Amino acid sequence: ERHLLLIYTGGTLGMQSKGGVLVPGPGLVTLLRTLPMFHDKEFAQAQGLPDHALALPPASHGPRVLYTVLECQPLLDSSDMTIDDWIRIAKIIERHYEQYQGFVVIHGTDTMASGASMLSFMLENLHKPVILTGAQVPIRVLWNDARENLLGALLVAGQYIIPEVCLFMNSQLFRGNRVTMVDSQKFEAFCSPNLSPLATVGADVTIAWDLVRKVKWKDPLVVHSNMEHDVALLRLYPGIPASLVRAFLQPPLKGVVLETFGSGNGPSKPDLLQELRAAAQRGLIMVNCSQCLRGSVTPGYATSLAGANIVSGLDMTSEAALAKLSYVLGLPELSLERRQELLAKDLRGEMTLP
Amino acid sequence: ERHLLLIYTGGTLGMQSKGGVLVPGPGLVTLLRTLPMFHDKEFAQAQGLPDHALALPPASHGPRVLYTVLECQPLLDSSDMTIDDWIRIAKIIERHYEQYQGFVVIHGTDTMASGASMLSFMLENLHKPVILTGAQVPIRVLWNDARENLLGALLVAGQYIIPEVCLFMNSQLFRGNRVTMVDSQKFEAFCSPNLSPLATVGADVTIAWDLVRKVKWKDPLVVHSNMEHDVALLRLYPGIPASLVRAFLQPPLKGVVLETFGSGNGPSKPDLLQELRAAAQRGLIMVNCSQCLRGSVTPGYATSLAGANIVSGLDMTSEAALAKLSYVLGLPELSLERRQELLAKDLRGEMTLPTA
Amino acid sequence: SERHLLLIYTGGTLGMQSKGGVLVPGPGLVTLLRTLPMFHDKEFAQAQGLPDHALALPPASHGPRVLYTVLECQPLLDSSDMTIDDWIRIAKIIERHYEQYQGFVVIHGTDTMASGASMLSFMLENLHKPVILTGAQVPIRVLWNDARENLLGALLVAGQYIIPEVCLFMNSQLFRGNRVTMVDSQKFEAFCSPNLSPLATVGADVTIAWDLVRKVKWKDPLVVHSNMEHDVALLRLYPGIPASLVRAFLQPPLKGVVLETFGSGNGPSKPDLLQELRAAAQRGLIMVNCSQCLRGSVTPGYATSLAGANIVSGLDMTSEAALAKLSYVLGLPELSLERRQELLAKDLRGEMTLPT
Amino acid sequence: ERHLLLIYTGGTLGMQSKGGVLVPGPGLVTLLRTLPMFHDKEFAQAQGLPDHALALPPASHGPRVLYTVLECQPLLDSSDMTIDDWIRIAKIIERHYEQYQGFVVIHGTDTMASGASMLSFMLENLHKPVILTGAQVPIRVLWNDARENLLGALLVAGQYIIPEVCLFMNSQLFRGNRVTMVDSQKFEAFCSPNLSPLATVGADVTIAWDLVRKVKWKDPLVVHSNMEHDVALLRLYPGIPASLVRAFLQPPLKGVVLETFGSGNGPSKPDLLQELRAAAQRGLIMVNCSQCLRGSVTPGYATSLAGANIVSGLDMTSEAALAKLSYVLGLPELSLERRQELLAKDLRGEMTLP
Ligand SMILES: NC(=O)C[C@H](N)C(=O)O
Ligand SMILES: NC(=O)C[C@H](N)C(=O)O
Ligand SMILES: NC(=O)C[C@H](N)C(=O)O
Ligand SMILES: NC(=O)C[C@H](N)C(=O)O
Repeated sequence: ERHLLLIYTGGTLGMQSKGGVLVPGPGLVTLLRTLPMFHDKEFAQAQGLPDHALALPPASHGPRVLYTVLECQPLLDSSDMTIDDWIRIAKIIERHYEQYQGFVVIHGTDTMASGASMLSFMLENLHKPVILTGAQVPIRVLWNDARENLLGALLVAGQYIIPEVCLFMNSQLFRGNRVTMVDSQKFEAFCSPNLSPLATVGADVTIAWDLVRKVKWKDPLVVHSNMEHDVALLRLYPGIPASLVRAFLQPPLKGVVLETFGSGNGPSKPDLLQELRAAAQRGLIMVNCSQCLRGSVTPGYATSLAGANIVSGLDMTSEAALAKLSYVLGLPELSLERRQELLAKDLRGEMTLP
Repeated sequence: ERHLLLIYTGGTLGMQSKGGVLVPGPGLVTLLRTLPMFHDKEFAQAQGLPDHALALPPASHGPRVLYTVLECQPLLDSSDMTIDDWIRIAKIIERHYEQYQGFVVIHGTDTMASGASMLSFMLENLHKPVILTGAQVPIRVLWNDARENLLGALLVAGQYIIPEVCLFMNSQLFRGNRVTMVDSQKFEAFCSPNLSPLATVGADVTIAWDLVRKVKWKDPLVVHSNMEHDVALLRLYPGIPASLVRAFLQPPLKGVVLETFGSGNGPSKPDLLQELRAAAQRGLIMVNCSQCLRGSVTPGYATSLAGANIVSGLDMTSEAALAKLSYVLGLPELSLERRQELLAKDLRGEMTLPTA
Repeated sequence: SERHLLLIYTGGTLGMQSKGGVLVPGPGLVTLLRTLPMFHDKEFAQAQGLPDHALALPPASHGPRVLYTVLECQPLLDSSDMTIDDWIRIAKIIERHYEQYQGFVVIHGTDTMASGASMLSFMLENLHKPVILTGAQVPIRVLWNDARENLLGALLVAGQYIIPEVCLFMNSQLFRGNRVTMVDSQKFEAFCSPNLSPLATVGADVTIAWDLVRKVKWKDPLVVHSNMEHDVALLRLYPGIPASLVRAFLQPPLKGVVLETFGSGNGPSKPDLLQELRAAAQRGLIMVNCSQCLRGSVTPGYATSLAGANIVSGLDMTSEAALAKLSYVLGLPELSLERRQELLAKDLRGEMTLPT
Repeated sequence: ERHLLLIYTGGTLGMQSKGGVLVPGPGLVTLLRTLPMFHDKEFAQAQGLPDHALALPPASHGPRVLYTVLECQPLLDSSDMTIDDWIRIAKIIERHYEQYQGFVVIHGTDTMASGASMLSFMLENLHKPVILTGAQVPIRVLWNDARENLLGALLVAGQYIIPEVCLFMNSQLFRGNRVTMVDSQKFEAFCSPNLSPLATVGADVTIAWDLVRKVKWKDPLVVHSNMEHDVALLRLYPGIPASLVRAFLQPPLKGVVLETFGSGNGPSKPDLLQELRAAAQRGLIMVNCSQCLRGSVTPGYATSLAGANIVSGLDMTSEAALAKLSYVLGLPELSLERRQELLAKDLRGEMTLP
């Protein structure tokens, strides 16, 4: 047997109608009991299992998967989620780390990529799978993507030792800190633009073991609650005025991700550059990410954004750059130089160096 | 014969190295003369053509294509381009509209999509092709995408009557107000996420005539120099504080595109909503666009951003929403309600209205 | 407001079981489906005291309630053992019960699914109701599968929409049956419609391409063609293929052949090979030229293009469709060879796009 | 400096109109001289180079590339090409192997994949790049894919040590024995369904060095002219009769690739199986390949084709299986069992083992 904790945070996967809009819906365990694909009643009574614990039917070979549903309260649309919510989740995983062989987190799609990236950083030396999943259509609606997304997540966590925060949707397993949402209606909602999926499910299950990270058995799990809140994201647009940037970068901001044009460029007008420079003197750290979905930030142009306190984000997603910025700035007693060096390193598989 | 104007604004297609970085490079016409694929010397002398005018070799069928190079000054990296630059370009097209059968604009990739969208709006009732093109690698570098991108743009403008601001790159013609940049290194740099290409070039040329807009022969070209400058784009991120939004939306801002999560949603925390409401009372107009590349903004959630002075952008790119916002706000003597109604309408093929 | 469907279970991996360490066809489908809430609403069934043969889907978002009856063919087959006769039997089942039901779903193996869809497309002349083929890469009895959602989707499409075509539903896509081919032997996205958009897509909502879906011909009755010519074949060219091997392949009693050719529709121009094609034509054989390429059309243009006596271009047809069309046309009674060739060159069921 | 041989065999890249159809067109070197992108006149006179030898302009970094055009005669539409033509090409490469650092072969698209795969096998222990290229539109037609396809091939051969028979088209370098033609009109005409490209050209050049084969500097080049001609390809279709298969497999055929359904299956009707068995007793070797573009042949069904003298082709393209069959059967003095063992091995990067 293998034992999993299913953490239900909210999201469309479990929503219900009310006032003609979808809102978070409680009572997930109650529903799941009634579904044979999610709970084997015969086996449960045959082992007289507890009322909190469900049991997946069997695969021919390999371990039986059991899981316990922890329903957060209140449940949230992922658009209302913040760093504090993700810290709460990490702490749940920390509290119960020893009792369970893996974790599945049901989450809304709207900020799924931010959440996956954040947990990726907070959960240092992670040894077990943490699989985020969600859906475009609620599980209570007959034609949905929820059933197979939830089952796949449970089967991955239950059967494979992939020590990473992942996202499972639409028969693909992605590295969590590598994904971003590309489609607001279709079931293929997420893309991992700069890295293959860690796994694919079809007639058989193909895992890219060459990419999956190695379990560091010696080192214990260190959960970082010390994530810096005063970080932001700022997207450049043509003609963006210096005075607006000045305002954006005022104290108490400590870090910012600048989403720039193309290979990592912005306007070279001096008043703008002066503000970035002024912000650096105040001790602000800036990460340069491209607005483009695919490719890497690279120097080469007179418009390339480089300089004091600007670290290139290379091929990072913006969700990952923001989380990494939150993580690095939250570490105690480091110099600015050191912090910049940590930002330029691949810390959780989120960044490919040249 | 068909006559085109080639407007060279800058961009990597024509850049040179200096101090180990790429910068804008002048002297394009001088280079193009020396390249047989871009200038047929034999034919030029046989017709004793002017020194400013180049001539493509014969294509398979149809008319011979001649073109004139207008090299803007100063040439720009597209990251330094603004509304005023795009207005200058529209005015060049206006000045010479009657002398030429079509236009090609060489432009940097960095803000290409913004430029295409802006010109799309400024050039009301356009009857001729305006094809933007660019490259990831300069034409002076041997291994490049510049040669074939420039040639294709000239051949499309020269041979087909597509009355739209388009982007031609990597054997695809896209509707200008429908594109966005998706790859910062690869030659397939742009995507039209919510509309097929207008055309594809291969062994033969396939055009989607069912999508191409109709020439309005009766109506004259109206160029809009009256584009509102005080518009911005603001991307939401989780936990974005109300105080930062307050600062962003201070006067003199008149319009903003909010890039929101998923199907068009944001945080429902009251202090944030309060600021959007306060901005509306100051008369600000807000367009809701999705951060997602593909799909549409749609209501359905308690977190859907809708309300006073918020217009849904449906499936618009953010580049298009920003340009449309600049256009609509620049029109004289309209009420806020009228302006909102215009934003919710498909004005240049940039927006698809939902089905029933 | 109820709609009634017939679910015809022919075999295929969707319903297979292990035996001797290999998958083989598994009976007892209705017994399984009863126990699954997503496939049978027990509460509603007792509330209407329904028959034991008839299952009932839960309520979908809108529209009619869907009821269906399972007909389990015997013997059940791996689709690799299926032939024209099996597909004729299926067509006849649909004929027998045509009046009692509003639509049809056929569970079928993937191995020859495309051939089966194309064949039924031709046999069912003037079809007025949906016939949706579906299958799976993993059996429904195996926990982690594509079977559950593929079967449900097929039932919901047939049950809710009037698409009068033989279709294939897999992996949230509805394809025109005579337009598909199998591209992936392991992944759930197993089929592609290379030269036509899907007829429909399922997501948060259902998008149908009504401007492609064929029109119901309510005047004309259903005519089922049992008269399908069995002596037809498919022959794939490979470089250096010798004339003597082709001679042997095309011996009587063969009446028709699909030649899968290179590129835009080309083959070796060596005379001994051309002589055999010509000899076959004199014996009265008909030949259809299809490209080995997945995407594109057969077109003339090269000295190696295969054209001539009794060779009809297949344009953009799949080879599964060309073979079925060849079987259909050759089975029609009392037509000249010239007439038969004219019919092959026409789009008879939406399988072929004519040039302009 | 680096020196390349450009072998022009024919194909649309160099065709001309005549009688309203395209046919092979001579005089390539004459055309190339007049194009600055393909020949630097200033530099040539500055080094008073020979009349047979062209010189590319300077690329960004590295060596200057010079090349010599060898125009085969007669030139061919690739639909007329056979094993003998490919042997002639291999022999050209063998004759001049020491004088040149790499090779480019201009070839028609129609049988490009068969040609690439054949040369891949004939050129044992190859140490230098051999890059096939072609086009959908002739180079003499103004709007074409020929110019950039030919240049890219020269630049790859000229600048990188990739010791494989490759195909360069549309800014992608593919392993030759891994490609097949998927589009008869579009410039993206070829696909490598079961293997990433070896390289991609964009703003910079990305090579997948983890996939590129290693130069075997100890071992000399062995060219195999001994390629078995009596091999064929047979595609199954539903209901294919046993009597037609009987006829197909008659002597003197020595080997066949059976293109089967799905994961590698065919009809189980006994009269058909009997003929495969009869062919095996005559000593015929059979390779099972899938008709599907993507995936692998695998057992699992009662309809799986396995047995006496049937070797699984796993994820091989059919072009590659046919060439491998031609190669293995041409080797002198091996037992049937040995031959089968060689077929089941990855000999040139054409097959992925489980
Ligand atoms: N499909 C979803 O989950 C969207 C939802 N608004 C959420 O993120 O909570
Ligand atoms: N590829 C390019 O053109 C990038 C350049 N920085 C520009 O936009 O001008
Ligand atoms: N997945 C499948 O259905 C393949 C099976 N051999 C069949 O065609 O019946
Ligand atoms: N485009 C091409 O090269 C096709 C031509 N028929 C050939 O194979 O020679």
